[PDB]
Amino acid sequence: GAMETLQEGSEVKGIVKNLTDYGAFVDLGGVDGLLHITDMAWKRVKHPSEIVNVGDEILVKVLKFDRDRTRVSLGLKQLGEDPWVAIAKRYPEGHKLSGRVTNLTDYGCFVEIEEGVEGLVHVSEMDWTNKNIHPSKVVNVGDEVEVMVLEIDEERRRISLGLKQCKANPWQS
Repeated sequence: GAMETLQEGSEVKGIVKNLTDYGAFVDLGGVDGLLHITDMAWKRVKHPSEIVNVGDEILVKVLKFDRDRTRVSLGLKQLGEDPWVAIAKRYPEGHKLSGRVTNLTDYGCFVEIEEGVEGLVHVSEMDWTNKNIHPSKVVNVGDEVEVMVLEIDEERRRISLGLKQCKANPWQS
């Protein structure tokens, strides 16, 4: 059960016998496969020990291969379906969703939609008064709020939301 008959996209279990700061190494039973840290999950994994430890037998998917057959690339997120690929069918543009500001910038506010999904609201569509108003005047990190889908880039892995879509119209009293 190794490079012997394995081919990209195949699913095989291996033993994580080594953990580096850029990835890890799995034993396919006579050959080591490099699992890049960024392939341990859909999120931003910082260390492989977070997801898997030495001497553990997990089910990885072959992503790539070395020059001819020798070494291989493994993954630990392709074993499931990424939430962003279906994000378009879950909640496309126009859908109302409740997020929470996790980060604040000078050009907008970042809002986490869910575990692994984080969108961004531009200063232009977060208030009605200005276009470049500081997002701190509108919201703060930790404030749970509602937003509407404006643009999702599943490829660039970045999401766009609108806050004003959940705000009150000034021409009403």
